[PDB]
Order: sequence, then structure tokens, then C-alpha cells
Amino acid sequence: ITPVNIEEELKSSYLDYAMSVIVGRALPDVRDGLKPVHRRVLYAMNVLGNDWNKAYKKSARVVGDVIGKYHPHGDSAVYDTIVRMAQPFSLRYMLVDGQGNFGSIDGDSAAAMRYTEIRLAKIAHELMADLEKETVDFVDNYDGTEKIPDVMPTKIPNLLVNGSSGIAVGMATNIPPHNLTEVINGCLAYIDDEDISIEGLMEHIPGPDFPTAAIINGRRGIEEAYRTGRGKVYIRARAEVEVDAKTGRETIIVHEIPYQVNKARLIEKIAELVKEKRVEGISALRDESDKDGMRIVIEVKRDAVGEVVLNNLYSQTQLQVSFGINMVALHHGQPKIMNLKDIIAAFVRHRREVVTRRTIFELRKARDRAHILEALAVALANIDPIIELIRHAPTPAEAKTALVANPWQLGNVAAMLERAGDDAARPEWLEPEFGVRDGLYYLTEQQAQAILDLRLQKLTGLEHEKLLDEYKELLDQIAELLRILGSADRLMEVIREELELVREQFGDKRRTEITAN
Amino acid sequence: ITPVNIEEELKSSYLDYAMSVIVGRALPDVRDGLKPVHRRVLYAMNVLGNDWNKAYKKSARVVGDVIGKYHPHGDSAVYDTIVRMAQPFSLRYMLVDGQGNFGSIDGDSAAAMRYTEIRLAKIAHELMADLEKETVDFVDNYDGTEKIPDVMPTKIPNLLVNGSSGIAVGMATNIPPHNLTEVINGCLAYIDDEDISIEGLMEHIPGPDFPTAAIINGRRGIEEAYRTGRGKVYIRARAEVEVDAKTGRETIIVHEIPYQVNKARLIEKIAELVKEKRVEGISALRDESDKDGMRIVIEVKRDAVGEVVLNNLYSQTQLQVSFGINMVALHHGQPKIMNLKDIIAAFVRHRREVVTRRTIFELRKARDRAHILEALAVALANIDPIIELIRHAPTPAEAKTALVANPWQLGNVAAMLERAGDDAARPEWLEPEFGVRDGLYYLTEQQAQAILDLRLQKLTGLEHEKLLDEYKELLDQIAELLRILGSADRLMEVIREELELVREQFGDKRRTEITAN
Amino acid sequence: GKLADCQERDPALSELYLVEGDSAGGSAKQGRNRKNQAILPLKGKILNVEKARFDKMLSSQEVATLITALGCGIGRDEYNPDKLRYHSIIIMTDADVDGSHIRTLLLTFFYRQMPEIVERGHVYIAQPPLYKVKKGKQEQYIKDDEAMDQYQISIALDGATLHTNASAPALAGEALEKLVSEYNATQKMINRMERRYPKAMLKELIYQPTLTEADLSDEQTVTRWVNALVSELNDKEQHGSQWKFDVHTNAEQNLFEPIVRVRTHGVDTDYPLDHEFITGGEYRRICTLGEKLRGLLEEDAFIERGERRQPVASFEQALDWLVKESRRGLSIQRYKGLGEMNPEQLWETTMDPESRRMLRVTVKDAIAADQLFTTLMGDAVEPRRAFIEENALKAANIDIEN
Amino acid sequence: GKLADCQERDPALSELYLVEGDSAGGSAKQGRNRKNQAILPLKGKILNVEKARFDKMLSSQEVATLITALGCGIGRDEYNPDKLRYHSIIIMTDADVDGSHIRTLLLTFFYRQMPEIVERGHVYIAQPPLYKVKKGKQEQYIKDDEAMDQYQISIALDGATLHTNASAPALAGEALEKLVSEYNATQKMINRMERRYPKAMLKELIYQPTLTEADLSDEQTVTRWVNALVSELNDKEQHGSQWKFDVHTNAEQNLFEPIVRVRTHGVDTDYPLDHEFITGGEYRRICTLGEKLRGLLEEDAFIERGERRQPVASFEQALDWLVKESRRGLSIQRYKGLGEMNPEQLWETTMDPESRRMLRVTVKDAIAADQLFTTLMGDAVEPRRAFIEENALKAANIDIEN
DNA sequence: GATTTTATGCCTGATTCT
DNA sequence: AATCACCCGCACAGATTT
DNA sequence: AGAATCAGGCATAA
DNA sequence: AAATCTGTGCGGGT
Ligand SMILES: COc1c(NC(=O)c2ccc(NC(=O)c3ccc(NC(=O)[C@H](CC#N)NC(=O)c4ccc(NC(=O)/C(C)=C/c5ccc(O)cc5)cc4)cc3)c(OC)c2O)ccc(C(=O)O)c1O
Ligand SMILES: [Mg+2]
Ligand SMILES: [Mg+2]
Repeated sequence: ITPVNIEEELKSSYLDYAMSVIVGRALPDVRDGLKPVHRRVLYAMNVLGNDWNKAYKKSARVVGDVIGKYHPHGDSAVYDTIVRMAQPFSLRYMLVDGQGNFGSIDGDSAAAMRYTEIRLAKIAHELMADLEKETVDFVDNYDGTEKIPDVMPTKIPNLLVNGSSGIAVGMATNIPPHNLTEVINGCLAYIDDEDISIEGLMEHIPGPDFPTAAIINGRRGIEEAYRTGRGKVYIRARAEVEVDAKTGRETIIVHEIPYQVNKARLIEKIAELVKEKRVEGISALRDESDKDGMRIVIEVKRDAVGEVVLNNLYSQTQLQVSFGINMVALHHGQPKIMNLKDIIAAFVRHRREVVTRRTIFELRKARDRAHILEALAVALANIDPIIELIRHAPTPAEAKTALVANPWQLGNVAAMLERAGDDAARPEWLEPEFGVRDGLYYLTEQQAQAILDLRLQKLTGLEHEKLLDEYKELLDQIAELLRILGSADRLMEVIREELELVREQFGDKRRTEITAN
Repeated sequence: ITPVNIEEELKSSYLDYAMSVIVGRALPDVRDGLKPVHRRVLYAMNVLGNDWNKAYKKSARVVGDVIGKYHPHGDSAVYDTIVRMAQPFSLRYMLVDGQGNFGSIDGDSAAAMRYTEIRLAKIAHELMADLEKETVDFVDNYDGTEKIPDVMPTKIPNLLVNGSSGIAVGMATNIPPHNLTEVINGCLAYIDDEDISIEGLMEHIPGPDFPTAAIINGRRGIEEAYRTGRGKVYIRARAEVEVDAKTGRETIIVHEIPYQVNKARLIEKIAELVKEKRVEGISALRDESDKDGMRIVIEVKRDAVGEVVLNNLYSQTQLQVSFGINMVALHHGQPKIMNLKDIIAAFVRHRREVVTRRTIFELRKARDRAHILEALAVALANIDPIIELIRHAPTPAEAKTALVANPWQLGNVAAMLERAGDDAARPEWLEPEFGVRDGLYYLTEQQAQAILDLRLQKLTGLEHEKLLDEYKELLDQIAELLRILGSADRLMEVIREELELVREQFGDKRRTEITAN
Repeated sequence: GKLADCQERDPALSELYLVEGDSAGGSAKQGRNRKNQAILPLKGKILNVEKARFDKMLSSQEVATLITALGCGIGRDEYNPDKLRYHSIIIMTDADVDGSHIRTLLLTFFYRQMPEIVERGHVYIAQPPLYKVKKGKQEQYIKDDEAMDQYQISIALDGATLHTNASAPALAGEALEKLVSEYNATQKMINRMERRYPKAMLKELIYQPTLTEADLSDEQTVTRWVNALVSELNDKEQHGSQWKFDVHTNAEQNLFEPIVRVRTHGVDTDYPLDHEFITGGEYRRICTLGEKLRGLLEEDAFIERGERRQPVASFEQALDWLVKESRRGLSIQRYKGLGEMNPEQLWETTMDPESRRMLRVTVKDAIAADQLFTTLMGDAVEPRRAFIEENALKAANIDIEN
Repeated sequence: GKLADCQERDPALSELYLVEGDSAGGSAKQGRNRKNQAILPLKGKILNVEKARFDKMLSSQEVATLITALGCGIGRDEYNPDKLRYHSIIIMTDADVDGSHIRTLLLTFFYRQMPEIVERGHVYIAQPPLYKVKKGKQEQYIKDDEAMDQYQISIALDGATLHTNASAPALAGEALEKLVSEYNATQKMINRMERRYPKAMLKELIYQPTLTEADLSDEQTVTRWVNALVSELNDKEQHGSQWKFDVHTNAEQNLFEPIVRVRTHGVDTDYPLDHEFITGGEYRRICTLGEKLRGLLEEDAFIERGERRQPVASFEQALDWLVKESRRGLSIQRYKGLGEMNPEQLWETTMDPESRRMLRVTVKDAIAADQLFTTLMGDAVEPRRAFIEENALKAANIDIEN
């Protein structure tokens, strides 16, 4: 029965829990704006082949796969996380396409896992683009049996576009959504000039853009938040006073409401307030919201004045709310407070790194293929001696040794190699001993094996010409890849082309209106 | 609105329900002794590749797969069915290997789906042997999207060894377990002589053999049950009395209890009986079973005799139980009462049918492969004209037509091609237009394609000889399969060898003892 | 008590539903007309009042809630059918065997405990659909399997389908459709009696001519027919079967005993044929159909299908191909239970006052109904077992042959 | 409810367990000595009494049940530790971060509301295992991950493994064990400095000869040294990065540094092997291992695993082959929670008096403990944030690394 | 097929003390 | 995360009525 | 009159 | 003081 001091136990336990929650649960990553649960869910859905143009799958299957393979936690948390990503009134750009009952703006709740189905959204394929070309790192899972990406090779500015909200130990974070076209314009402006100020960026990014399309009141808070990182803004509902003359009695019509507000609780709160003689000049209340849109009708008394009663509702009811902007995110595995320019710069650096690694991988593949193609062409140039040599082979190994241990004549193909010289296509690992030396090709072991694995069907003319065509195009591909790797301007041109294509494909219009006090 | 008499509605509905339950839920199939739910669960586990020497899988995976694919009913029933097959104190030979909390002999409980794991057992692979060789018939599922086997191609006498119990409308069934080696000996004795009598069979099969190893008190009901299909037997616990001398103390030790009895209920019932003064002479009661054996300790007063109190316990409490043997099963989709000889005969007939169908499938496969090998061997002996023809042609299709157009002389391989037994190794669907004609070989389209798929590596001597060795082996195999199909006496030899191998692999010793009154 | 009461207080225009399950109850509450409709979900199977004592009936929660909902009393000196509520009562159970069992239990309760309600005719039974068919624009619901089969056959011959045999015949509707319907009826007749004979023999007897009992003789005539049938059967096989035959005489007629064997070392040893089989009407209708169904197809044959033409023999494959063409762009769904259907579907399929379909329950005879209820729902096993055995598949083997 | 009590009545031989989760509690109830042991499952997380009010403490249900079960009073002028049931108290939470959070909450409750109980020594902590390993016959439980590494290493060198250098020497265990332990320690040291230098450089420096700074001075051999190192790095490069070198003579002893351009398109300005790096003890022990790990393997060499053989030419290859061969007939189970264990395992690992293992909680100083509890569990965010930042990764850079 | 109340940080309005 | 109150046939104590 | 105190709502976890 | 009557549990389904 070994003893232990209480202070050491308390310190170690609480520090371990706090650090794990800080860097594993609550804060997002600045480079792609995803928490670990989101990344694991998307990766698991990608591996199963649950694409956007295929049949749906049950939620229980995907939840069980995520729990078993990557995420060692309960079912309710994972299912609620999946549910929140499929609601049009929560995320500006949905990442999951669901079929079933995923709640409603009125205040309902989703069904069980056994009664719904899901698949990936079209935009979600852009976050996981070029994942197989070794563009990012991989890390072990909890039991050291699988591999999970460290960060996605994202192509959308997810953090600014979708926002975030989380509560950690000792700190928290809250970031609102934005519009995609404005953010892309800001990124292009930053690429053009790297010393742009905050005023220069705000020409293209006026402010937030919520999905529910309310009104934003005031402008100082947005500037303060973008300049320092902490600020406060006011969100107001859209309502009007209407009258058709005749009896001269007006009514208040409400079309829209602020962000993250329940309609039913608002209605019952207004009913409770008007019950106790706290709001004057209200006769009747009704909800006509169905299918076509949202409409809440308030019928005022005969002697009432619309503006007088209306101005009190903003002060009293929940038709106006306050949103506190506070930006915190992980930079190099530690929390930090950001501003707009830092986020844009981080995204641009991530894109540069991804493109460079992809280019290196493609160049390696092209050289590796051309190496085998040259050997196949040379082998086809001298088919009769090759088959005569092979026929006298006691075993394949002796045939391979006979093929390797002698030079071979180039024949009528050598002229083509005049274009392929200058060491443009030789693999890096290859030694100077092999390859074309003095007009006599020297073969390696793998080339001999590839020759031995040749089918008779490739002795026809068409199959002979296709190899030459493939070689000719591979040389141009290698040249273009080397040119991209050779300078810095071409990299930025490629990045600009990709960003413009994304803007063209996934752009849309603005919803929220910003007004002065 | 259309009228309907009550009598017709009642009759139709009740007859529909009863006839569906009789042949849909409760009674087992005589050939393999499985209800539909067991068959569907085992088939679903087989399709997933959940073998006996691989990692475990969660119970929820299997339950969800079964409910979604094959069995449209509640999940509690499916999970209880899965749990019952993994308990050592319910089945004589368990069909599932479980990990977690699956309950104890005290009838405590089993954990939920999310806290347990399962996989297949080694013996369960004997039931589904040779399932891929077209040995049984498949039927549609509940909506015509999947296929389910009609009956498993079992290799073990499952119905006798594992037993059964079921309730239906108008009838029921109850069959006890048995020992595997004794049943295999009985089957062999039946095969050696079809006119064997019940008295002859009972030399090899004395009686049941329960998992819990109680004592059977009587021998007259077993004969009636095996001779008519209905009987009654008594199961008695194992207990004794020991005396430590000194003060003349007496104590009663209970080791083994009857079948389908809870220990906790027995202990509390004994406590209640002694508390109510309905049993006299008992001092104290204790349980001391821990990980090695079962022990229940009872202390008797110094003014009483152990034998009288023990007999009173046997007469009053549940230390002795009755078992009513009643054998009912489905023969051809119809309920029927059976005895031992009928079950043995049905098993033998099932084995005969399965072996015949397997032999036909294997013969077809061997003939097709020999047909391909003939074309390859003939093609390898005319290399020079073949390569000339292929080189001159510009397209593979033209080369294929040129190959098929003209006949090819056999050459030096004429010794073995004509050595076959005329048409022994010839496919049944091949027309007389093709094949080995008068000194020339005629190639079909698929043989031409197979020739065009040949590699250069086969031109070596060793690869050349391996094909001829394979062809000779295939001829021998075809001869053996034809001989098996020919006579009716080889089939019984094959069945005997299979039964002997099963006995050698899965045999074990007897547990329950049989005694007179 | 899970009761969603209605608004109309008059006890002559209200309705009550006894929905099976919880999801179906919630959907019915969602999709109902709240003015004059009520809901009462049932969680599981209910007590059998035929077997239970009167004391235990009052303890049970389900029957107690039902009695409270109805409003009438229970037992002698307390029952009062005059003080009744919900003059319409609807069952609306699922479309499977468990639903029918629950329906029988409810009918037993209503008949035994409240005879006057059933006598006066206040009990109804609903009828939800099973299949849903969609073709882009034309979609509908189909009840039962027979209606689905009829719809499939009608869609198979929904215009076009001009069978050109040799040069230019034109059945043009009635002939082709009537022939197909009669063929389907004969196929059903074959299938109901499929147990006692093989499918190949029956399917080949239609192509064979009549027996011609007039010219039958012990020698030179009995062998020819059976040998022709066996030769026609042998050369159409894919499972390694074999057909052989033998014949005999008993001083009255020359009888046949054909034999077949497949995937077994056993042998049936007899498929006897004598005057009894030829005298049966099944063989008569088979020959009548086979007179029309002969090798009418010449060297050239086809069907003038919509922008299609498939000239081949073996018209069964042509029928399958036509069915595939009909099913080329067709969508079919098979409902599993009331839970799957959404509230709109439930409202528009069963609860709509002006498009729904129901059945009214009436009592014809009293003593017969009492005997049947006592036999089926009583606590004596032997009469029930005997009744089930009498009306088993043996009673379904009706030899009317028509 | 939710309390399985014992049969013992004397409050000096009883025990109480506070299990996490319902399934774990259900399993623990079955497998326990029912005479003198009790259970009390906890469904989830509990209240923080430091931040809460007395009224809400008395309103909650979990803490109320715990207070009732313990048997003492609550608050001042009612609390009386003499009337204590269950003189032994054990926690037995799970082995993840949430388990430690629950443990901290329980300790906070006990220390804040019952100081005498903690000071007298009536609180214990249980330590269940994590892994289970079986090898056909041998079976055992393993705690945490370090013991798993020790067990794996011991099994790898279990018999045979007679390393042959040239023809047939025999290291034979203990010397090889010392070499393996030294290699593992050096690798563990190397892994914790990837931030400051590349891994490839540190791995490569062990095989090259010692710099010998004492005799280096300004011989201009440093240029050849760095050229050799850069050529070796560029030899087996397989990710497209490139390396270069630079030197200068700012002082009497010349200085040099490499430059690397890496996959990310960025170039790190230098990684200078300056006075601090060369004089440090880390490089000294790296060279110490390197001296015994020079080219000991000759042209012909092999690793002699039991009844097996394989020629190799490196130490890492031999170690990897040994590890992969040692895991042939081994089976492992990992417990994701307390609910994965059947009752017998729980009994023999946590509840058996003669084979369990526990820790006793005691207090060293009072004022320090009170200050720490107030700082961590109080309702002032900024001191807690500052405390977490102090012991964050900034203070994790321990220069000892030993 | 449906089944509780807690930890964690920043902000609002409503209610209670001096 | 194990639990709710019934349906179906057979055998058997313990308890009321003849 | 104006500070100080007390509840409830938002997203991932037992 | 012999004869009915009332409960309990086994294994797949709402
Ligand atoms: C996350 O889980 C996992 C998984 N999991 C999965 O892959 C998984 C996949 C699929 C599923 N499910 C399904 O597909 C599924 C599930 C259910 C359904 N059913 C239905 O639609 C229909 C309804 C319709 N129409 N139902 C019924 O007919 C039905 C029948 C009977 C009842 N019963 C009554 O009413 C009762 C008892 C009353 C009563 C009365 C009275 C009374 O006092 C008491 C009671 C109720 C309903 C259909 C599909 C799933 O669920 C099992 C999974 O888990 C995998 C891996 C891991 C891992 O870790 O590796 C893991 O964790
Ligand atoms: Mg159903
Ligand atoms: Mg945990």
C-alpha cells in the first residue's frame, strides 16, 4: 500500500486533463479550421467511398465505423456532430447531405440513428483534394494500428467561411461566418500586394454574412474586431408596419430573426410579456410561417402607434441580440489570438507548401514510368534475337542474367532518344553505369523482368505506336513540371488559377445587410 | 364500405398466423436442426468473413447487418439468440466464441450490445462446408433483393447433439442433447446395415448427455422415447454426506445440479423452506464456489440423520426435476413425430445428395481447365508461324481471325492429346466442329484469346514442362471423379471416411451418468 | 393515457383509431384531422379475455384504458350501450401476420364483452396499401400481390405488342391479352398442384398432343407416346437428369409408369399414368391450351416492339424480355409497416374521408360464431389442433382442376 | 436505490467502491465478496462543490445519496466523523482523461467537506490494468505502455538470439541486452529534440567519427568533415530536399553550419554545430554509443534467432527482424473501459484482498494544499490560466534529458 | 422503441443588498 | 443500458372446494 | 440610487 | 379425501 501526496495527484491529473482538452477537443486549426472530430468523420466517410453521386448510407454504419477505427468516444457526441453539419440554418455551406429528419428552424430535434441516412456534400470533396499524392503528414491512432492525416490539404478558406465556437479550459473561441466570393477577392488582393493594410482588406470584406439573413446594426465593432481580435456587434431582425387604409389599423409583420434564436421560445416569451401588461398596444399574435416563408403577425390596438410599440420590442424581446467576436486558434500546436491578415497569410503559405509537394511527387512518377518505357521500346526493336535467346533458357533467372550481362544495339529508335537526352528524364537514383553510354543500351534487373513480363499481344503495330506516343507526351509533362519547380512566379500563377476556378464554381450572393446606427 | 362476416375474417386471419408460425418461427428442420433465425445469423457472419482465427467484431455490427439484410424483426430477439449460442451451460457444442460478459450459471445477466464482442467457432465451419460449390438451393429474401440458403450443407449431426426446444400453435417440441462420438458410431452402424433394430442402435447410444453432468435416475423412459418419440425421465443432482468424526458432525455437499436450473433461486428457496419450518434438521447454508468447482454446504443438527433430510430435499426442492421428451420436426415442410432411426436415415440421405452435387461441380471445373490447357500446349509447339502471323497483322482482332481461320497440325504433342479416353476430358457444350479432328487441331475464339494473352516467360523449359504435368494430373482427377459418379459403393466409402475424420477431430468424453432407480 | 381527444362533443360524428405501435401513432397524430378524429396507440399484444378470469381483466392497464376511452360500463348491471361515444371505431393494424393476430384479439374482446356494439354495426376495419409504383409522372399505390400482378401484366401489354408470326399477322390487343391472361391462369393452376408432379413433365405435356386413347393398344402403340415424351424431355436438360419409362397392362387399359432421376442414387420407381389422369379435367384444359400453343413461329418471327425488335424462338424468353422492357424505367417500393409511411401518405391513403377504403363488420349467425370463437380462442388444445389439421394444405389440394 | 449493501455490520471490516458507469457497476456487483463489500455506481460527471452553493449541494441527487450512504453528518455543528460506516473507501475510475477529471472532483469533495476522513487515512485509489497478453500457455495483465515495451523487449530476447559477428562468436544475452538498452535510451533522447535539429542529421552523426574538438583548432579538416556529412545526407535522400554547407573563421576555432532546402519550399537559415552543441554532453554520449556502434558487422554476418537464421548488415534490421519474429503466436487484448471486463477479471485484478494493488492518500502540508485547491478549483479564470501557462510547453523544455 | 444532470468560459437580463 | 406486459403448449407443486 | 449577486443559453464530453 | 382449480418457467415475437 504505497502512499501518495494529494497535491501531486491533483496537479498531475488536472494538468493532463486541461492540456488534452485544450489541444484535442475545443480549439480549431488555423490552416483548415476543423476540430479533430470533424477531420476524423470526413476521413472515415472518404475511405468508405461514400461520395456525393452514389446511394445514401445509414448513420449508424458511419458512426460505428468512426467509433471503432479513429475516435474512442461515445455515440451521442459523434451523431450530434454529424447532425449539426447537415442543417442549412447552422452552417453557411453545408458539408454533409442528409435524408430523413434533421430538425427545423422552429425548434424541433432530429430523429434517431436508425431512421436517417447521409452522404458527403459536393463542396466537401474540395477539402480532401489531392490527398493521395503525399501532400500532408500522417499520425497514429489511439491504439497504434491505423493512420490519420495531420491536416487536410484544404482548398477552401473554411475557418473564415464557416466560423467556429468552442469552450476550452481557461479560454474559449467564437468566430462568425463570412461570404466566399469576398474572401477569395481578399486573398487575391493579398497575393497581389503583401504589405496591404487592414483598410485595404476591408474594401473587399465589409463584414460577416450569416445564413439567416438578419440586419447588422453599427460598424465600429467590425473594425475593432478585425484590427485587434475582440469586438462586439448587434444583430437586429427584419420587420415592418403595414396598413391597407380602410379602417386605418396597422399590423407588424416579421420576416426574419437573428442568428441562433428559437422561434417557439420567442413566441411564448412575447405571449408571457403581453399577458402581464408589460407591453402596451398589442391586441393579437399569430404565426403564419409555413412552406413559403416566415411570417409573424402582430395586430396592434385601434389607438396604438406602430413605431412606438415597435421600438420597445427590440429593447425588451429577443428580436435584437449581441454577438461577441473573439478569435482564438492553434498556430503551431499552441493557442493564439489572430487577426484577418494572419489568417490569410497562413492560408497562402499552406497552399504553397501543398503545391510544391504535389509537383515533386508527380515528377518522380513521370520519370519512373519513362525509365521502363525506354527499355520496352529497345526490347521491341530486337525481338528476334531476344526470343532466340529466351528459348535456350533452362530457367527464367538464367534468361534474365543473359539479358542483363551484355550491351544491346539501339537500332532505328536511337533518333528518338536524341530528343530524350540532356539528362531530363533519367531517374535520380539511377547510376551513370546503366542507360545509354556509347550507342549501346545497358539493361538493369527490373528492366529485364519487365521485358520477360511482355505479352505477345503487344507485337502488333498499334500497341507498338502507343508506347512512342506515351513517351513523347511524358517528356513534355516532365518539362512543364521542372519549369514549375524552377521559379516562384509560376507557383503563384498556378495558385491564382486554382482560386479563380473555385470562385467561379462555388460563388454565391450576399444575404445579410449592414447599416449604420 | 363493403360488408364482411365476422366468422370468415376470424378464420382467415387466425389460420394465416398459425400456419406462418408453425413453419416460420418455432419448429426446426430435421436435416440440420436449425431454425430460420439461427441459419440467417450464421450465414450473415460467414459472409462478413468473421472467421475463427481473426480479430473479433462488435455485436452491434452483426445485429445491424442481419436486421438490415435478412431478418425484418426486432433486435432484442436477435441479440438474445446470439447470446444463447455462446454460453457453455446452454449448448453442448457452442457455435459462437464470445468475449465480454455473457452471464453465468446463476442466471445473472448479459451486457448490452455495445459492451461485447463475438466471432465464429471452429466447429461452426463444419456446418457450412462446401457452400460455394452449388450443393444447396437459394431462395429470395423478404423483398427480392438478396439470396439466402434453403438449408446448410451440414457435416455434423446437429439436431441430436445440440437438441432443441420450441413452442408453436397447436404443438411443441423438446429434444435433449447427446454425445458426438456415440452418435457417429450409431451412424456408421446404420450405414453398415440398414435393417438394424432399435435395440441394436441402443448399444451405441445409451442415452442423453447434458452439459451440466447430473445423474439420470431411471432407464425405462429412454426406451419408450426412442421407440415412439415420447417419454419421460428424471434428472437428479450429485450430493453426498461426509462425517469428520470428533463430535459426530454431519454435513451435506452439493457438487452438480440438474439441467436448466438457477443456483441462486435454489439457495433462496431452501432458505425460505427452512425459515417456514417445512424442513427440519438444517442448521446453516453456505456457497463456496470459486473458479475451480461448485460447492454448496449444508449443516445438519446433532439430533438428526442426513439421509432423511436429503431425501426430503429431493422430494420437495428442485434438486430433482422431470424432463418430458417429445420429438417433433419438419420433414418436407410439414410437422411430424420421429424416432432415432428416421433422424439417422435423413442425415445419411442429406450427405449422399451433397456429395453427388459437389462431385458434378468439380468435374465440370476440371474439364474446362483441361480444355484451356490443350490449346495452350498445342500453341506452344508452333512458335515461328504464330509470331509471324501476329507480327504481320496490324490489329489484335485481325490476328485473332487469322489464328482461328486455318487449322494447326498437332506436331510432337500428338502422343498425349490422343491418349485420353476418347471424349473423357471433353466439355459437354463443345460442338463436334472443333476439337482434335483427323490429325489437325481447330481453335475456338476463347482459345485464340488465351494464346494472345501468353507471356514470353513461358518459353523456358521448366514452365513448358509444368503445363504438361498439370494436364496429366487433370486427366487422373477426371478419371477419379467419373469413377465416383459411376458406382453406388464408392460413395459410401467416401462418406465413411468423412465421418471417421470428424470423429477423430471433434470427439470427447462422456459427462452424465445413467443408473437404475 | 396516450389519448388525443377530438374537438366535436357530439357522440354521433366522432371517430376513434386503435393504431399499432408508437411511430405509427405519432404519425397518425401528426396527419389527422384534429376536428373529429381521435388516436389511441397500442404498445404491444393485449390480454386474451377468452382465457383470463374476470378479476384479472380489470387489473390490466390496456383494457382499462380502452374501457375508459369508450365510456360505456363493463359487466352485468353496469354495461349501458346507450351512453356510447365514438360511433365509428377503426382498427387499422399492420399488413403482416402479427397484425392479423392483434386484429383477432381485438375482435374477440369486442364480441365477447360488448355484443350490442358489433350487432348495431359501429366497428370498421381499415385497409392500408402495400406496394407503391412510380414512373416519373404516373405514380400510385397497389394493395395485395394479385393486384400488383394484374398491373404488371396490363403494363406489359399497354399498347404496341403486335406479334408478327410468319408474314404479317396482327393480334392487335384482345387476342394477345386474352391469350396471356389464360396462360397466366393455367400457370397458376399448374403451380398450385406443383407438389405432386415435376415441373418438366407438366410443362412438356402441353406441347405434346392429346393422349389419343382410341388407338391405344398393348403393342406398337403404347410405347410410341411414352418414348416420344421421354425423348423430348431428355434432350432439354441442364442438371444431369435422366428420363426412362416402362409400360404394363391389366386387362382394361395399357398404363404407363415413367421414371426420372436427378442428383440422387435413389429412384421414385413410378409416376403412374392410367385412365384416371386422362379423364381428369386438368389434362383436358392443358390439351386445349396446347392446341393454340404450338410451334407457330416460322423461320422468321419477331414482335413489333416500340423501337425494338428481337427475332428469336422460345417465346418464354421473349416474354421475359418484354417484362424487362416494361421494368426498364419503372420504380417499385414495398412498404414494411405503418411506421415507414409519412404523415401525408397516411392522411391521403386511409384517413381521407373522401378517398379511403374500409370494411364494415356484421354478424350473420350467432351459434356458429359462438362455436368458432370457443374452438379457436378457448383453452383446449385438441379441438384447435384438429381444426388446423383439417384445413391444412390437404384441404387446399382441391382437385376441381378448374 | 442504486446501492448494493453488504451483510457485515461492524464498521471496521467493511469496504465501499465508487465505480464509474452503470455496466461496470453491474459487472462489479456479480463478482464481489458479498459478505463485506458494497458498490455505488456513478452515472457520469458530478458537481463541483468549490464553485457551487450549499443549497445546490443539498439539492443534487448523487451527492445526497453519497452523504446518506457514508452515514456521517453534513456541515458544521452536525458533522461527526465518529459515526462512520465503511472505514475503507476506494475510487476505481477508468484509465483515461475523463477518469482523472472525475477523480479530481471526488478528491475535492472529500477534502473540502470531510478533512478528518482524509487526514485519518480512509481513502484509497485503485489501479486496474490496461492490456492482457496470452501466448498459448502464459497469460498476464500489463499496466500502461512502458511495461508493454519492457515485456516486448524481454520476449524478443527470450532464448537464442546469439548474435554472430564474423564466423561464430556469441554475445549471448547480457552484453546484447546492455547494447539494446543503451540504443533505446539514446533513441528516446534523440526523439525529444526534433524541434531544434532535423532527425536525419542526428541519426547520421552517430556513424561518423568523433569530431575531437581538442585537436581541431584550425586544421581546415572541418571543411572535409562537413563535405562528407553533406554527401552522406544527399546519398540516400528520398524526399527531394537538398543540402549545402558553409564555413567561416570568426575566432581561433573555425565554425561551420549546414543549410537545407526542404519539401515545404522554405529554407532554414542554418543548423550550426557551434560551441554549445559540440561541448554538450548529449553529443558526448552520442559519440559514446557510436564508438561501440561503428562498423562492427563484417562482410558476412547474421542474426541467430531460435531455430532460424537470416543474414543482415545493420543493427536496426536485426532488431526489427527479432521483434517481428517474436510476435508470431501472441494474442493481445486492450480494455477501452471498465465495462469491457467480465466479473472474474475484475475480482482477481481489483477486488481480491490477496492479489489487488492500491494507493493510500495522505496530506503533507495544509496551507499549500489549500492554496492549490483554491487556485485550481476556484471560480477565478485568470489565476488558473496563468498556472496552466506556467507549466505549459514553455517549461517542458527540460535541459536534463536523463 | 424511448430512457438524466453535470464540467467548461463569456455574455445577457433580472433581482437583491447597501 | 438492460428493462418494460402480454401470446403460444406442457408438466408440476401447493391450495381450495365436493 | 446604484452596485453586487443570481439564473440561463451556446458546442463536445461522461 | 378425492377432485378441480390456480401460479410458475422454458425460447422467439410485438
Ligand atoms: C454504432 O454501433 C456500431 C455499429 N452499428 C452498426 O453498424 C449498425 C447498423 C445498422 C443498425 N440498425 C439498422 O439498420 C436498423 C435498426 C432497426 C430497424 N427497424 C425498423 O425499421 C423497424 C420499424 C419499421 N419500419 N423495426 C421493427 O420492425 C420493430 C420490431 C419490433 C419492435 N419491438 C417493440 O416495439 C417492442 C419490443 C415493444 C414492447 C411492448 C411492450 C413492452 O412492455 C415492451 C416493449 C420494434 C420495432 C431497421 C434497421 C444498427 O442498429 C443495431 C447498428 O448499430 C457497427 C460497429 C460499431 C463498432 O464500434 O465497431 C458500433 O459501435
Ligand atoms: Mg411487422
Ligand atoms: Mg472513457
